[PDB]
Amino acid sequence: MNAPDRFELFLLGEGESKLKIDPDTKAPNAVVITFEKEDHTLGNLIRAELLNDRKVLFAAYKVEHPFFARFKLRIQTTEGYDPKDALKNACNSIINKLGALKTNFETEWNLQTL
Amino acid sequence: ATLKYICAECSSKLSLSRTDAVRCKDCGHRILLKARTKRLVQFEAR
Amino acid sequence: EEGPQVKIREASKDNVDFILSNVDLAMANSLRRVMIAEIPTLAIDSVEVETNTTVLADEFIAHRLGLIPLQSMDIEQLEYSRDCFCEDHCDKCSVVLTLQAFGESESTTNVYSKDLVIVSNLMGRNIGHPIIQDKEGNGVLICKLRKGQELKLTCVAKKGIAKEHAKWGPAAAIEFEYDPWNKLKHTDYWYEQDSAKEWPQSKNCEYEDPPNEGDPFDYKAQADTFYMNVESVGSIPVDQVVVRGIDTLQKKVASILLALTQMDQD
Amino acid sequence: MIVPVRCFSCGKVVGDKWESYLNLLQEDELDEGTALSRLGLKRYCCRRMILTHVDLIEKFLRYNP
Amino acid sequence: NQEDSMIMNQSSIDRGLFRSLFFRSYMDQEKKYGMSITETFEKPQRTNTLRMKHGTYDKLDDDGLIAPGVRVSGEDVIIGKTTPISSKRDASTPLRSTENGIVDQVLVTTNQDGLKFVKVRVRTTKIPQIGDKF
Ligand SMILES: [Zn+2]
Ligand SMILES: [Zn+2]
Ligand SMILES: [Zn+2]
Repeated sequence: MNAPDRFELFLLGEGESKLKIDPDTKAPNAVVITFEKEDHTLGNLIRAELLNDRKVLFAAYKVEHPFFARFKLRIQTTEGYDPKDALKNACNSIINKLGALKTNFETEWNLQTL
Repeated sequence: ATLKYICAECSSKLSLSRTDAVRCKDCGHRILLKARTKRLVQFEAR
Repeated sequence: EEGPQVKIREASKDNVDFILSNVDLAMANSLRRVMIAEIPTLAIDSVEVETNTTVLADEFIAHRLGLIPLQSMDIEQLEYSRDCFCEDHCDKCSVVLTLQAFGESESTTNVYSKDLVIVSNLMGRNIGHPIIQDKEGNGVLICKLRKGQELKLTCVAKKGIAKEHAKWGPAAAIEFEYDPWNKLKHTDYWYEQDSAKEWPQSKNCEYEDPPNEGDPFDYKAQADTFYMNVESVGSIPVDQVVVRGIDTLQKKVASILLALTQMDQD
Repeated sequence: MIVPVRCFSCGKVVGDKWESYLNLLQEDELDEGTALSRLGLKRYCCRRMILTHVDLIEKFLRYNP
Repeated sequence: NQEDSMIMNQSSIDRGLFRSLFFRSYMDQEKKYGMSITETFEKPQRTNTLRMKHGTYDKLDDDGLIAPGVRVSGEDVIIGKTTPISSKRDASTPLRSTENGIVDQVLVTTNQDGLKFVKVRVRTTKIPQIGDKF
């Protein structure tokens, strides 16, 4: 009755952009990206790959309140490196890793006979 | 065929007017139930 | 071959048992999550009831109709109603099904998922067919009728995901385990006498070398090699739950880049 | 009321498996444990779904209308 | 789940976990004030000075009752009745303001006296929500 629409969980609202990038005032060369209509499905995964980047000095994410599907991702990188680029690269790295996992599953499934 | 009321026991479609005896045709039973709209009701499969 | 390798153990029309090696835990889990929650299926979403003489409430039956598995193999050919251009629904965005049953027998008359009949045009795609898995080939038992007990209704099946209602759950329980010998010290096993004796051994203990007392703690050790087991409800074949699982998770990470690029237009 | 379509916990379809569960117990004379197992109800979440279900529908059908 | 509260699996709730039905029966009678002066179950309208309710009378049929299929809400008039004064004054039954549902069963019988008696049952499916008790 006071319950939200189930679809709001993934469907962007009026003027809701998937990303909102804000600079972290508190630290040098640091950013805070608000991912709207998302969860740990994507957040934990992006943070993990961001952590693989040598040039990434800081990477964390939080789901401030469970009522709303959104997360803030904080990225601090070495000087002369846009955190946007660290995330840009960390994303490709996930897709490429997954593209390999698809093909190598399809290979192993075609090999099966049952 | 016209549908207004149904019997509870014998369950014979009755269809009677305002002040036309609350009893049922066949069995002398005073227990009656209403039709159900021809206004097709919709639900969410959730 | 390239990067994260998959090693299938057992395979069936219902279960896929495999070993996911050379991956990051977060990835194996995020796939796990996607597999359940975000793969699109087709299930009934609108039930318009014409006539009901059942001992069962209109909405009760309505609920059950959603829960019934329906074919989703070629779900990509069907549009999500929301994005379709029609007033409510059409053949491009929906599958219409009709259920009509009556107690013609003196005995109890049963209503099953086989009793549904597609009234919309399928445009050739394998979609909207109620999934039947049982020996007798009746499918899910919706309800039971008497004599004058009649049931007539219309169903509008739509594209959707578990984040909306678990009725669009292409997957049942997904099994997930790693480091059966707790070498990573990820768990501190509760005990009364012996830690190892009290806690049962896993099947996956065969597929990993035990540590041998004399060896010191590997702190450099990181979590890779995840023993997983997917279970299809039937909507989409088991393999495609793992494949579409990968594809959906990709589409997502990609959509971030797509939107990151649109931000660099202003 | 009537055999639920799918186990609450994991979503495994237990709705079809009812009539066969009754036959395995009556006709085949199997025990409730082996019956559920033969039907392929592996984890206990689904086992409870069928094993602990009460099919009241049969009692409601008994009333005349 | 802190301090005697709990977390519930929504994917389970969806599948129909802890889901319940709910019914409420509303009742009315055509009272006889003296002799031949009787109340009448009908769908009333703006005729002289009747103090009619602020709900939807449109859901009532000519008999002054809802058909047992319709979805009723707020203060929607579920029993239309009128008492005369010496034209007509309203004696209708709205739904409980704090409630909503679908008309489940309307029962039209006679009271021992020989006057019109009616009972209206309304159905609602209640789903385990965030502040619900267990
Ligand atoms: Zn009768
Ligand atoms: Zn359409
Ligand atoms: Zn289960």
